[PDB]
Amino acid sequence: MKTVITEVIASADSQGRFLNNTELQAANGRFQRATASMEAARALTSNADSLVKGAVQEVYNKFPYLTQPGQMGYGDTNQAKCARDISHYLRFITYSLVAGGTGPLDDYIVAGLREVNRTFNLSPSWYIEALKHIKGKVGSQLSGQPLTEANAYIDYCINALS
Amino acid sequence: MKTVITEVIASADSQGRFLNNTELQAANGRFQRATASMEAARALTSNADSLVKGAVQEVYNKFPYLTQPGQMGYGDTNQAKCARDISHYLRFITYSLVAGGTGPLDDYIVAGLREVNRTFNLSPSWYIEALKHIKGKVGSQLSGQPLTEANAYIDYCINALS
Amino acid sequence: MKTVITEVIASADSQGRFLNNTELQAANGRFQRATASMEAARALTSNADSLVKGAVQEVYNKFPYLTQPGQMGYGDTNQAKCARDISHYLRFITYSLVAGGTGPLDDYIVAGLREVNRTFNLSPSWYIEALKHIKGKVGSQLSGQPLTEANAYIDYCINALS
Amino acid sequence: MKTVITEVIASADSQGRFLNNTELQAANGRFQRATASMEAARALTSNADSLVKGAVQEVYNKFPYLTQPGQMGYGDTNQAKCARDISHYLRFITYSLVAGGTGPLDDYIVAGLREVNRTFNLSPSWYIEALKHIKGKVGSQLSGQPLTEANAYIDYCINALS
Amino acid sequence: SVLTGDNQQRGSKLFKITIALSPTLAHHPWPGLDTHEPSQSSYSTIVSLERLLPEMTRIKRNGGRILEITEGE
Amino acid sequence: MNVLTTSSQRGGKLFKVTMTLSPALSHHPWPSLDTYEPSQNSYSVVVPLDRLLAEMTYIKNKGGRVLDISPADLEALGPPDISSVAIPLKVELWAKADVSDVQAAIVAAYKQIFGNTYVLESERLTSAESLLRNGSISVREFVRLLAKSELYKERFFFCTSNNRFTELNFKHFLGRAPYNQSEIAAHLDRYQTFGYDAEIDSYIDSDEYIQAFGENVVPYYRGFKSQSGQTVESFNRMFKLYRGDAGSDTNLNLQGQKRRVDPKNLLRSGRGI
Amino acid sequence: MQDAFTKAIVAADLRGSFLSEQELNQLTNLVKESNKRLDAVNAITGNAAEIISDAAHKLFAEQTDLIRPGGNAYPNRRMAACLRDMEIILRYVSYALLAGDASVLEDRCLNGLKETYVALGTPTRSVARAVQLMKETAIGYVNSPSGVTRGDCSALVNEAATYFDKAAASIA
Amino acid sequence: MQDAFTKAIVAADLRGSFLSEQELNQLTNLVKESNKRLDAVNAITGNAAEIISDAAHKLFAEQTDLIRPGGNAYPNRRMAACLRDMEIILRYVSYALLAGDASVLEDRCLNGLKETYVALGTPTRSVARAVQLMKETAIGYVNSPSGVTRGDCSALVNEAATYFDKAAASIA
Amino acid sequence: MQDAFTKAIVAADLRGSFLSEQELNQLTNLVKESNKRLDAVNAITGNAAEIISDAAHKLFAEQTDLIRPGGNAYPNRRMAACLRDMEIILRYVSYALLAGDASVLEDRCLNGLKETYVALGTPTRSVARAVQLMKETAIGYVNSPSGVTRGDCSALVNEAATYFDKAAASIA
Ligand SMILES: *[C@H](C)[C@H]1/C(=C/c2[nH]c(/C=C3N=C(/C=C4\NC(=O)C(CC)=C4C)C(C)=C\3CCC(=O)O)c(CCC(=O)O)c2C)NC(=O)[C@@H]1C
Ligand SMILES: *[C@H](C)[C@H]1/C(=C/c2[nH]c(/C=C3N=C(/C=C4\NC(=O)C(CC)=C4C)C(C)=C\3CCC(=O)O)c(CCC(=O)O)c2C)NC(=O)[C@@H]1C
Ligand SMILES: *[C@H](C)[C@H]1/C(=C/c2[nH]c(/C=C3N=C(/C=C4\NC(=O)C(CC)=C4C)C(C)=C\3CCC(=O)O)c(CCC(=O)O)c2C)NC(=O)[C@@H]1C
Ligand SMILES: *[C@H](C)[C@H]1/C(=C/c2[nH]c(/C=C3N=C(/C=C4\NC(=O)C(CC)=C4C)C(C)=C\3CCC(=O)O)c(CCC(=O)O)c2C)NC(=O)[C@@H]1C
Ligand SMILES: *[C@H](C)[C@H]1/C(=C/c2[nH]c(/C=C3N=C(/C=C4\NC(=O)C(CC)=C4C)C(C)=C\3CCC(=O)O)c(CCC(=O)O)c2C)NC(=O)[C@@H]1C
Ligand SMILES: *[C@H](C)[C@H]1/C(=C/c2[nH]c(/C=C3N=C(/C=C4\NC(=O)C(CC)=C4C)C(C)=C\3CCC(=O)O)c(CCC(=O)O)c2C)NC(=O)[C@@H]1C
Ligand SMILES: *[C@H](C)[C@H]1/C(=C/c2[nH]c(/C=C3N=C(/C=C4\NC(=O)C(CC)=C4C)C(C)=C\3CCC(=O)O)c(CCC(=O)O)c2C)NC(=O)[C@@H]1C
Ligand SMILES: *[C@H](C)[C@H]1/C(=C/c2[nH]c(/C=C3N=C(/C=C4\NC(=O)C(CC)=C4C)C(C)=C\3CCC(=O)O)c(CCC(=O)O)c2C)NC(=O)[C@@H]1C
Ligand SMILES: *[C@H](C)[C@H]1/C(=C/c2[nH]c(/C=C3N=C(/C=C4\NC(=O)C(CC)=C4C)C(C)=C\3CCC(=O)O)c(CCC(=O)O)c2C)NC(=O)[C@@H]1C
Ligand SMILES: *[C@H](C)[C@H]1/C(=C/c2[nH]c(/C=C3N=C(/C=C4\NC(=O)C(CC)=C4C)C(C)=C\3CCC(=O)O)c(CCC(=O)O)c2C)NC(=O)[C@@H]1C
Ligand SMILES: *[C@H](C)[C@H]1/C(=C/c2[nH]c(/C=C3N=C(/C=C4\NC(=O)C(CC)=C4C)C(C)=C\3CCC(=O)O)c(CCC(=O)O)c2C)NC(=O)[C@@H]1C
Ligand SMILES: *[C@H](C)[C@H]1/C(=C/c2[nH]c(/C=C3N=C(/C=C4\NC(=O)C(CC)=C4C)C(C)=C\3CCC(=O)O)c(CCC(=O)O)c2C)NC(=O)[C@@H]1C
Repeated sequence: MKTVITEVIASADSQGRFLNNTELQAANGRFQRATASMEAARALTSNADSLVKGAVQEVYNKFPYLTQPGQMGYGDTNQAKCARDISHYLRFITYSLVAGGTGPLDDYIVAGLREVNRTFNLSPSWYIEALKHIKGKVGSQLSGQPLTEANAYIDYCINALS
Repeated sequence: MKTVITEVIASADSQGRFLNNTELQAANGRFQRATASMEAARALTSNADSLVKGAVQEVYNKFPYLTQPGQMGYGDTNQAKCARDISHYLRFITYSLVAGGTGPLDDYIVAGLREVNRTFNLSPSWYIEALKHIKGKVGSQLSGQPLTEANAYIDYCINALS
Repeated sequence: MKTVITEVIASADSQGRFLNNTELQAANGRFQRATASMEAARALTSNADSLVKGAVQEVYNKFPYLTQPGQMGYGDTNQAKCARDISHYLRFITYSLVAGGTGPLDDYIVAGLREVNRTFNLSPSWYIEALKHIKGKVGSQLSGQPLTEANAYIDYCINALS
Repeated sequence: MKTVITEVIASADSQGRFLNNTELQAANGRFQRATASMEAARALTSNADSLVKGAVQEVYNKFPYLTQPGQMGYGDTNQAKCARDISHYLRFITYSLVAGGTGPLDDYIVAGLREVNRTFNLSPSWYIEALKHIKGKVGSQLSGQPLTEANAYIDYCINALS
Repeated sequence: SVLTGDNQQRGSKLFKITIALSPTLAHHPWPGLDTHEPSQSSYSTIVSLERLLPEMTRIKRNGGRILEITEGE
Repeated sequence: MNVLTTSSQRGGKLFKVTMTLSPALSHHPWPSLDTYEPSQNSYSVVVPLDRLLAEMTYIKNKGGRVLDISPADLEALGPPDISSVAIPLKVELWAKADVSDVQAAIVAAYKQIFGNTYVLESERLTSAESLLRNGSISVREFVRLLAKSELYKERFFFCTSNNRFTELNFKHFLGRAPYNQSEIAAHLDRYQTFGYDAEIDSYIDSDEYIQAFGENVVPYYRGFKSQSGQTVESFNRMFKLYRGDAGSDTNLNLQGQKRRVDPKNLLRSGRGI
Repeated sequence: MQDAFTKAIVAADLRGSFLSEQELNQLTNLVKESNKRLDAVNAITGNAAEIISDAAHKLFAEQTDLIRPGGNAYPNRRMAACLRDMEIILRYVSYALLAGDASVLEDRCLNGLKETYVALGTPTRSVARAVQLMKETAIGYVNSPSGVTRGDCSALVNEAATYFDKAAASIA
Repeated sequence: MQDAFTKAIVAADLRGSFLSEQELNQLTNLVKESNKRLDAVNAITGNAAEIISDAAHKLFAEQTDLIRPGGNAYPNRRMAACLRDMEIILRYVSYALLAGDASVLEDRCLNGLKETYVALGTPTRSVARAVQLMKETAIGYVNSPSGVTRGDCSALVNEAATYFDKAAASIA
Repeated sequence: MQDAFTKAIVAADLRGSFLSEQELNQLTNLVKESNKRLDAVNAITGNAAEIISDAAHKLFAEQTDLIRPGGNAYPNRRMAACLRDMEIILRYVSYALLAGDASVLEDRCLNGLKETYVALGTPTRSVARAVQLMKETAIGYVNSPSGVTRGDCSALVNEAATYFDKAAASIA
């Protein structure tokens, strides 16, 4: 899993050398930032649910036809799934903030994203909206660095999805 | 040259990916630290000379026989060299503090250190003393983080030399 | 272990070919030489001790300060070691003469020489003197080819040490 | 080209080291032997022709049918070739003696031997007889080491041919 | 081959594979029919989960078959 | 082209200049628009040092532009001897190898894997050496560790472009030079998605590896001697990729990491995709 | 490799001298801007996908023939390559931007690229246009973000430009 | 790989849940100690060479036979290895210390170490001993530094110990 | 690898001692025989092809089934292998003979050979037989040369035998 701390170790290790000043500097960076990161996570964790509802919803507004019978958005099972999925993404996003690296995101969400989505005919677009809508809401509860952090990670997924 | 900034780029580059939040965190670390680092450099740069004199000197006290005729410490040429050398190490250490990585040290001083020293019969020991004596003096003009930084780098050489 | 005989076998073996005239010629060379080599070994083996005493001694004359308290040459343990070491080198040199290759020297003495010496702060210089002093003594008890052989091997170490 | 001298250089070169005693011993072998080798060559060179006639001839006795019309031994062209060839084989054998290695033989005669012979339907057997007959004659003009050497090389071909 | 440490620098879960060895997999650099070594009819190599698929497929197409798979640890 | 004399009759180092010709610079004596002759789009002259300045300015003042200048001594030198690479030599690491034999494989592996590039004692990799010689790592696995090491990325991959790094890889891991753009393209794509580690694996993983120098044989130069499925041009490419003994792949030299094999040469041997 | 800091060092080294006080003050101030610098980078990376997507659309609208049979972007596989190339260039640019130095970019990303394009027959010119198209879009984001403390980024913006341009030039 | 943070995540993941507030507070406080943590590491790295040098001297004073012909640390070649090994172990330990987790140490370093030692005929006992010798010397530095703000490092010191000990145990 | 000389050394080393005078006298005399030793080897190498050819003929006359469909020496491909193998073993034996030591033979050739043969289904017995057949033929040459100085080679002849036999045994 890729976090700041793991990476410098890795790099040090490959070189076959002790952690010298260079790496510690980097580590320090991760720790200083954490305070902001951590804050952001507490905020997302709390409002989770509400964010999720809002998102799922949004998607339907954006793509009305999904809710029609014979479509994917239609029938509760699918809606349940759709909810689940978004919630899982949020959990990983909170995890990443705390871990201080994209690591958690990469391994759970991103790796294999495409093929999964292809085989089940999930359109990336959808997810994206979900995220965007979220981003917008988050853009109220948070501010300054905490906010900035939240964004970074949210986006990182947008980019991976697209 | 390995500095914090170069490394994360390198790592990013190898994997073939954009610089994401992970690396920036690290970078940030380097920049925050710099203020202390920079201070330390200004302090060494100013007292350079005095440190050098003191060191060279020390070495002779430590190894009297060097100053005897037919030895290495003997005759001005050698003394001049001995001075020069210590100054080179100091210059790279100042460069390192500022660069925010061991890089400068590694490439100028360290790489090839052994063989040079072997072929010209320079005893690492000497250099070491020089450094130690220095470290001791620096341990007055500096304080807190600035100090800590200075040490790190000075040591890094001790370890490389030994 | 590298001796003439082992090598030609090795080379033959690698190519996957029978030992042909080429290699035997080489072998013949070795074994012809042996008579001289063997003689030299008998001479060193006998005077071993005396050579060792003389050497150890020499070193101290050459580097008086070693015998001062707080130094390496000081206190019996160290003297004992110093003796031991020189004796080991001599034993390998005798082995090499007999084996008819540097093999024995390479594997016992040479491989890892540097790092050992670095970590324990043994100055190559010392050993060298020991050897030189030896070489000088040997330059009396022996003559002609026997001598030449003895030298070759003694030197081989000088070069490795330096 | 593989001779004793070239090989030791090669081996020295691979390890990346100076020629030490080991290799010189080997070289010495090659040089001392040369005197015998050289002698043998002078002897073959002189009687060349006579050896060749005798050989070619032999082959025909051994394989009468070759001289019949519609066969390979038949018609002067072929006889001329047959002569040429054996003379070439003899020349390479002489060359090897002087060079002090199989080298010359390997590169001219041996490498590609099979396929040539296959594509033109030259039966190894023939050549062999030629050689054998030769060996027998040589076994008169020479004696002691000179002889031994001559054999080695002659055989080396027999083995390669078969 | 018993792993003295995790062989691979890049890190995942590591599995020890033991294979019967064709001459092709490890031909000796010799003239005539290449011969895999006698001493090791069964090479045994630790492999990251990531490289495990490739390694197996390549082993398969080459004569040799997987005697046994065992997690490295 | 070949230069026939290194120095002018009056003492003077001749330099060989190469330019892209222009209609102004030389034109046929016909009616109609002025054309240079097609076969001399890249023209080459040898000029003394004295006339060099003026000659170059005239070339540039017209539409010309100087592809490259090179001393005629270096030019008009033998194509590199292939003596040492015609028959590589080949190193096998036996199981139960002696201390020495392991050493000799390590050296050979550095030499081939790193180009004549020198590796300093601090650069060398104790840890991966340590694994060989107590078993546990193959020669093939050691090679994969080297091409994963930073030392390798610093030289061949971080300075130059992927297009050069590719052939540079083709040489180190397989004696061969690259054959056809297809190969260069595939590696470039694999690198974009999988990343650097996968690319490296794909050489060692590939069938040419194992089919040749499969396991426990340090890789040696296959090119310079006829290989299966190898275009002839590939054999000439090898002469560009491999210059002499005591010629290296160096990031250290001025404009260190360029492309030995011009992209038009690759396209000759096979263009498509 | 190299970057702003390392560079200044190297210069100093050849003179054989400690860093000038003046010279320190370059670096001192460079540090101060860091935060700005960072956000700039962050903005690019965050929008990467888009930047490209966008630029492409415009490039194909302009040079219709690229996507026509016989053109360089046709067919699919070639089109994919063109998209890939854009990404590569961008990625590097970003790298440079962080380093505060062109070098890194000049090395792997561009040195040799022009010649390749010519041999391939891809119009060096068209590629250069796309590089610019990218530039503009990218700046767009760098310069108009949300939730960042408002201030002046110009200095960085221009340096960004330059990088893009070195690219455009050397390719072209 | 793994470290303190990542670990807690993983746990949380299998439950399928957001991180508990309680759990955050573990990490929150872990952060606060960072500075201490760092200095600890720095101290080891700074003194590395010495730590080993020292430990070795003592190791060989005790087990004279190792350095005698027929022993395991003789001749030079072997001796070299033995030094190298000690160092490695150290290196890892440090890594762990920073990570705040044993894993890295166990997986990269300790795993299979015993068996190696066995196959070679290296006496595992002695190896373990050396590791301890190192431990004590190392703590020595961690705990007695220069220029550091005075405070309590115990918590870290003990964790350090544990790492050393896992090493000692698994080797032994 | 190893050979007579090297070996004695190694032994001496573990005792930690100079070579005993007695021990030298083993080597001293070993040298004296060299010339004989060499010629022995030369004889094998010179006749190699034949030795094998011969042995094979006899092997197949005896065990007719090997060459019948269903046997192990059928078809061609297999036959080839079988010949190749015989040769190899020979090659090694020779090597040993020169070295004055079994090792080389045991380590690079014999070790694991049995098991291989087993896994394949090759009948080890027959292999062993072939080795002997070879032995006898080989001795034949070693012991009956022409144009060599006449004398006693027995000592060498027996050692030769032993090598062949170690082979036979370990395979069998
Ligand atoms: C929401 C925007 C839309 C929607 C989604 C939806 N998803 C599925 C099925 C799956 N979705 C995923 C996604 C994940 N599962 C994971 O474990 C992870 C990583 C943490 C993710 C991102 C997966 C894997 C599936 C496949 C099967 C499964 O049960 O998980 C469906 C069902 C489609 C099908 O079964 O073919 C749906 C509908 N639902 C909506 O209403 C939106 C349009
Ligand atoms: C001082 C402790 C002792 C001393 C030093 C001394 N040095 C030399 C010769 C050299 N010193 C160096 C060192 C460096 N040169 C570099 O390029 C670098 C990196 C920046 C270093 C560290 C070098 C390379 C040399 C050799 C070549 C040269 O002439 O510079 C000598 C002269 C020894 C000789 O000529 O063989 C001496 C004496 N002087 C003393 O008396 C102290 C014991
Ligand atoms: C003699 C000129 C000086 C001296 C030597 C001395 N050596 C050590 C320690 C070691 N020396 C060696 C050397 C060897 N041991 C071997 O087995 C071999 C290869 C066969 C060699 C060449 C080694 C390995 C050591 C390390 C520890 C050990 O004793 O085995 C010391 C002790 C230094 C210490 O504090 O550890 C000394 C003093 N003694 C003198 O007084 C001279 C200056
Ligand atoms: C003599 C025993 C029999 C014989 C020989 C014969 N040879 C050829 C053809 C060739 N002979 C060789 C041999 C060599 N040429 C070389 O350069 C070398 C290496 C230095 C050797 C050993 C070659 C290469 C050829 C083929 C090309 C050629 O024309 O020379 C023939 C003719 C076969 C044909 O198809 O033309 C013959 C007949 N002739 C006899 O009477 C004996 C049976
Ligand atoms: C027209 C059908 C297509 C075309 C042609 C075109 N050519 C040029 C420029 C040159 N063409 C040549 C050709 C020759 N030079 C020769 O001497 C010969 C016969 C021996 C040929 C056939 C050359 C050398 C030039 C360059 C220099 C010159 O002017 O002679 C152009 C203009 C290129 C420019 O940008 O300057 C063109 C347009 N290209 C088309 O558009 C048609 C498809
Ligand atoms: C010393 C007398 C002068 C000198 C030499 C120098 N060389 C390099 C770099 C290289 N030198 C070589 C040399 C060889 N390669 C070979 O394989 C052989 C023969 C087999 C030789 C002699 C090579 C390959 C290199 C490149 C790789 C490397 O890193 O060395 C340098 C360093 C160049 C750099 O800019 O890094 C130097 C300094 N230069 C002097 O100052 C002396 C006059
Ligand atoms: C897109 C903006 C324009 C375009 C691009 C394009 N490129 C190719 C093919 C290749 N591009 C490269 C170039 C590189 N080599 C390197 O090392 C790097 C990284 C520094 C690059 C970018 C290479 C090697 C190829 C060859 C094949 C491959 O895909 O790798 C194409 C395909 C056309 C062809 O292959 O002939 C295209 C379309 N050209 C346009 O038309 C756009 C304006
Ligand atoms: C320039 C294109 C835009 C802009 C930037 C701007 N940023 C700040 C201040 C900060 N921005 C950051 C961002 C980071 N610092 C880090 O360490 C990281 C990596 C994790 C990031 C992404 C931070 C922490 C600061 C300091 C606090 C703050 O947010 O203000 C400023 C303020 C001025 C200054 O830094 O000196 C500015 C101007 N503003 C613009 O005009 C553009 C939108
Ligand atoms: C030193 C305190 C003791 C000692 C050490 C010793 N080790 C070896 C050899 C090896 N030890 C290792 C260790 C590692 N392999 C790994 O992968 C790692 C962790 C990632 C380590 C630390 C290995 C691989 C070897 C074998 C290869 C080698 O040459 O080192 C030896 C030499 C064994 C020999 O007989 O050649 C020694 C001496 N043994 C002692 O005597 C000390 C108690
Ligand atoms: C613990 C074994 C000893 C000890 C530690 C200690 N350190 C601090 C505080 C700091 N230590 C550092 C060090 C670094 N921070 C970094 O970013 C880097 C890498 C470049 C290092 C090396 C820093 C910055 C701090 C904060 C400021 C300061 O130095 O005081 C404390 C104070 C408490 C705290 O948690 O901040 C302590 C106690 N002190 C001892 O007495 C132990 C022997
Ligand atoms: C011939 C007297 C008998 C015989 C031989 C035979 N062997 C094989 C296959 C192998 N034999 C070996 C032996 C070695 N390989 C080596 O590398 C070495 C030297 C270190 C030896 C001695 C090996 C490894 C193989 C397996 C792979 C190969 O093809 O070489 C066969 C064929 C087995 C098959 O089924 O392919 C045979 C026939 N068996 C007999 O029938 C004879 C009595
Ligand atoms: C023993 C199996 C049969 C035998 C051998 C024998 N040889 C000699 C003497 C010598 N043999 C050689 C041969 C070589 N010396 C070399 O350097 C090489 C490789 C280039 C060879 C092959 C030599 C030179 C001698 C010395 C005298 C001579 O010219 O022969 C003897 C005599 C005893 C002795 O060693 O001096 C013997 C007995 N002869 C037989 O009848 C045995 C059946």
